[PDB]
Amino acid sequence: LSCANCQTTTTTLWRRNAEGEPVCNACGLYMKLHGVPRPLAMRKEGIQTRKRK
Amino acid sequence: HAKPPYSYISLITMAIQQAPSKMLTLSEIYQWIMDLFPYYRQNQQRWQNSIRHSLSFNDCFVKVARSPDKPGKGSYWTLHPDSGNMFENGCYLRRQKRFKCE
Amino acid sequence: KPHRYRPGTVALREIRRYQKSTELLIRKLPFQRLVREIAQDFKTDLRFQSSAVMALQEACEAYLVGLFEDTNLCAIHAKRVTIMPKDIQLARRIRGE
Amino acid sequence: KPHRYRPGTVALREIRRYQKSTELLIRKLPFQRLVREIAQDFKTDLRFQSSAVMALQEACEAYLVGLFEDTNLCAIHAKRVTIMPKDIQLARRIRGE
Amino acid sequence: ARAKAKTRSSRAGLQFPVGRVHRLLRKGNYSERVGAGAPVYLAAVLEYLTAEILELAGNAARDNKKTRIIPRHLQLAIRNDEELNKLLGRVTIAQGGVLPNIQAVLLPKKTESHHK
Amino acid sequence: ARAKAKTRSSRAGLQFPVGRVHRLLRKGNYSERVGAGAPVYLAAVLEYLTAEILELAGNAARDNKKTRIIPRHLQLAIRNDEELNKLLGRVTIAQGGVLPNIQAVLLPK
Amino acid sequence: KRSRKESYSIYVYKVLKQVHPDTGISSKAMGIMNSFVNDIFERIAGEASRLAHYNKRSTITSREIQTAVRLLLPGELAKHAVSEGTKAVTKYTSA
Amino acid sequence: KRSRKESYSIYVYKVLKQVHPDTGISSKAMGIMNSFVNDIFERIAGEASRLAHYNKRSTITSREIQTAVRLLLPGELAKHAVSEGTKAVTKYTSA
Amino acid sequence: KVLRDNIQGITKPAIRRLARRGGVKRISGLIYEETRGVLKVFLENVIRDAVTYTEHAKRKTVTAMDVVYALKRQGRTLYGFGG
Amino acid sequence: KVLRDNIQGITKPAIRRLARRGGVKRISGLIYEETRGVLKVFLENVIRDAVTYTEHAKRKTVTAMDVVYALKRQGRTLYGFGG
DNA sequence: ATCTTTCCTATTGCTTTAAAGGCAGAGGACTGTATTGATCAGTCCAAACTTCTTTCTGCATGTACATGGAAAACTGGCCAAGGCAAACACGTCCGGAATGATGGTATTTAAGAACAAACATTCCCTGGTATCAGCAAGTACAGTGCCCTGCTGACAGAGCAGGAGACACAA
DNA sequence: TTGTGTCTCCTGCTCTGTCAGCAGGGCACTGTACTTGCTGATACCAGGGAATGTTTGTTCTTAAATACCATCATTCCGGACGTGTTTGCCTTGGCCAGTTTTCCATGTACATGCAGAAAGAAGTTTGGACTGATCAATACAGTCCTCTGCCTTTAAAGCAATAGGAAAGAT
Ligand SMILES: [Zn+2]
Repeated sequence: LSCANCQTTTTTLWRRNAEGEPVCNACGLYMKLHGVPRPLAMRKEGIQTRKRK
Repeated sequence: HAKPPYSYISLITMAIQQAPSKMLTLSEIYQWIMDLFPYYRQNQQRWQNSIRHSLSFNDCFVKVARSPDKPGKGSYWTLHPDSGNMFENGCYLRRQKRFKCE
Repeated sequence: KPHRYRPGTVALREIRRYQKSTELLIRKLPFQRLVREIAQDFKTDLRFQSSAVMALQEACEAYLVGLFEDTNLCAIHAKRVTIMPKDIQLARRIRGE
Repeated sequence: KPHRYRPGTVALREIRRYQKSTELLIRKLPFQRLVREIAQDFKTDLRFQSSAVMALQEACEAYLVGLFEDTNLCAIHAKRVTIMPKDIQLARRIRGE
Repeated sequence: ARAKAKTRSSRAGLQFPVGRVHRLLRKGNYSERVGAGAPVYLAAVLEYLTAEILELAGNAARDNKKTRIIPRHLQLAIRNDEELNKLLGRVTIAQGGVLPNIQAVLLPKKTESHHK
Repeated sequence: ARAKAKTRSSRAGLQFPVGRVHRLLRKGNYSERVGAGAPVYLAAVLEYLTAEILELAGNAARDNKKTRIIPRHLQLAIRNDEELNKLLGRVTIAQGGVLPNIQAVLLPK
Repeated sequence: KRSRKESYSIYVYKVLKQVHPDTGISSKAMGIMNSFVNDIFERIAGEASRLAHYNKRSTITSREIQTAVRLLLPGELAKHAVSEGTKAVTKYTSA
Repeated sequence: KRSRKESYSIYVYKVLKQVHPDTGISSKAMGIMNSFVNDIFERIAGEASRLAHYNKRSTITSREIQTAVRLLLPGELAKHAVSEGTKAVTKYTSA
Repeated sequence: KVLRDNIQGITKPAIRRLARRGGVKRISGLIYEETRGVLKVFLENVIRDAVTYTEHAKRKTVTAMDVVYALKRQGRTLYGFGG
Repeated sequence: KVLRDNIQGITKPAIRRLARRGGVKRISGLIYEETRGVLKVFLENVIRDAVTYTEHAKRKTVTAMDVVYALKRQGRTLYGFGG
């Protein structure tokens, strides 16, 4: 699954929007709090920088 | 209906032999006898117990399990290869020199 | 008849439950009273930080859990499933306590 | 008829003998060979002081004697008198090795 | 003019503080003198060890479908790794719990009779 | 002129060396500074422990009809005393042996 | 004023962001990591002090730290930690 | 001559003569006693240094040694050693 | 004010829970008194050192660091209390 | 020069003597290989640290003090060889 | 309970080896003074602990039932102990030689100390995203009863081989 | 005309049919407990701004580690002889493991009430900051004497031999 709004494939708690499609936790909370979708610019991301055996 | 001349041992042996894979279980033997002998539709408990006793007692039949558990609820009994032919030449009723492992 | 699990089933269920969780298993207030009672023999009118009592309880529960693990091994060694005083005594002897 | 002590008599005799004495119970030369063999894997052409090898032998024999004491306790806990590898394994497990 | 300052941690390519580690070595009465490379080496080793533990703990957290590492995840990471378990064998982690482990002989068996 | 020198052990009434203990404290990187009474206290404690062990070991040597204390007698003294055995629980004595101890279950009927 | 309390929290957080960019850490876990770093620091530093004392050396150098790491850490941890420390010291010296 | 190597042998012998006037001691036993004295010294001094560090003190005083002795020695040994140390310090303070 | 018999506050269900976390299936009826004694000894040993550390500092409050040091010197190193 | 299988130099009589000093009366036949394995593990652990101490000093001879320090680092203090 | 065998301890004489005692010197303890930095003593305050009161339950205590695990008794076979004999590998010592450790000198590199600038770290304060709580479906698994399928002790009954009586062939 | 082989009919052994009982094991049903998914509440961690104390840079000094050489001690290798220990084998005894039985002492579940948990509030009390004061440790130089290395003497311990007592095992 992926978020209907911002399309993150991993989230701590999947939620559902008014249309019933799945949304990730951050987008769902942002919608329920502010009445506006969560910006993809507001979404964060990162890539691993260290590794070992 | 009249009782068939065949004995239970001969009937079981013929049922095992006539199978497509030379394999049958007790339930399939029961189905086969139900199909081709209307005589045994009465005395069901009697002939069931007789078949079970004969199958358990006669050494020419040996049991085999089901590898991936199959439909289950039973086991597969195969004719012992060393038995050869015992009811050959019209001797279906009473055999001579009953097969024995020892 | 009403339902009734056989002996050991609920015991295994409780083993799984309490190995899955992390919360402290002794009641806080009676343990605090025990700590104060023991401390009063060494010095009178002592005061305790809350974190000090929490550290004591954490260490004590960890120690007892480890001791019960070793006791269980000793009981299993003797072809038993019931832990007995002799098992704790053997475990504490081998541990050098 | 030739004389024979019943089983376990000479065992108790040897227990008394070796608990009364203090000399090293492993032969010195093969133990030194074992020490050098193990050491060659960490570094080649290692010299050894004699006292270093003697310290190693003292430590090893003390460790093994203590382990056998714990093993004997574990065996007796199982209502046996013969020590078995399971006893050594349990003793090592409880000691934390 | 005086050259612009540059931290020794950045100079060594580390995230851990080389200066703080050097100060702690000096203040701890470990030796009369401390070499220049000793704090660098020590900071690098500490950084490596914490990186190892954090990687394993993050994997453990992901297995539990969590996003924040908690003491339980550190306990699971340490005790499931043989080398970290050896290093931290004598250590108690507050609110860490224990590994799930039941001896095989304690599990129930199958009886021949199926009646009560 | 300087007064006659007196060792600090003599002032404290000890047999152990206060001066050497103070020097070892200073050189051991234990702390920046060392108090005057710290080496006296430490030397007194060390002398007391030495006297305790030597008393017990001399008793053990006497029990063996021996005149000289050997490692066996030190082991016997340490392991037959609860306090010392607790203090020296993790210590190995070279050539000390062990206490004679056979479990009761192993004895014959 | 009131005395400030230094800790390794920010550095542990930076390392966490390096290894798991999207993962966080709770305050109790951070306290445990602080305890861990202090414990390992004390072990290595004490062993290095012992090594310097045995050899009658006044100074703890990177060689003492390397030997202490070899003594304390088990198995592959020792090898990887030695590699990391050597790499850090070489980078520091070259710069 | 070879390089001097100090030890506690003469002091252990003096204490022995004080306690058992007619008893001797072998060289191996004297080596064991020397190791014992070094071990207990290191224990007490290390504990005292840790005590001073915990309290942010620079000096190890007789109070640090007393507390270390209380922490390390068990039971009756602790109180007897404390009495001996206090008595020695009282004698020394009177010069 | 005076506390008298609080060792019995370590109840039977608490000891059962501790044993269950240790993987114990069946518990003898005599285990509970043994566990109370062992816990008493352990607590006495730890609290003695903790109060010694407190007294050396001339404080009247036992801090978490006193407990941490007391545990550490007994080979029972504890993380998560400001160590 | 090279040594191959010296672990078997710890003969069955030697292990029996060690068990007797430990108070053991009866010994199973499989004890001897178990004891050889345990002894080899212990010796490897001690000798690794002793060789590490030797290498740090830039020496090529393992001294008794190296062994004493290696044992003390593992909680197995040995008297009679120090100094 | 008594007799034989083996082992252990105890006693006496010689010796040898390890400890006790005596002497030289050097390096480390001691004495005395000035410096200084660590610690002590008194005050204050705020924050962290202790104490008391109220609700509210969730958890502990006590009870009854019955299940199954621990302990006792028995058996046997097989694994370990005890003892004999031959071999072999340790223990002791001795010598040659190669190596490595210690000590001393010239020197070269690196760390401590001091002072100033500035910059990284701590504390404090705000939002927003993870985590917790509650409810309800769904799944997993325990406990129990029913049925099929196996095996065995027991009896009774048709099939067919073998022995007895009658006919036909050989003597 | 009389005795024996072959044909016919009756009887006994073979083997199969039929009862009956107790065991293993598969599968269906009921019920309890845990997990998963969703929404809503909350709490706790991430991110942004002020200050302070700690790190970095530069210079000089000095002392700690390095390189070379010499030499001596100390470890490695080989060899030889004596003999105590190890290894292999045989005999058998008693200890470990498996099986059976009993009963008692644990586990499970229900019901009651009580004290532990949480919140609030007040009291209080003490841990730490701040200032001045004082006192105890460091540093340095010079004196001298205690401890360690070397060497010599003797007595405590070791070894050998003998004799007597204790204990084990068999009758
Ligand atoms: Zn989204």
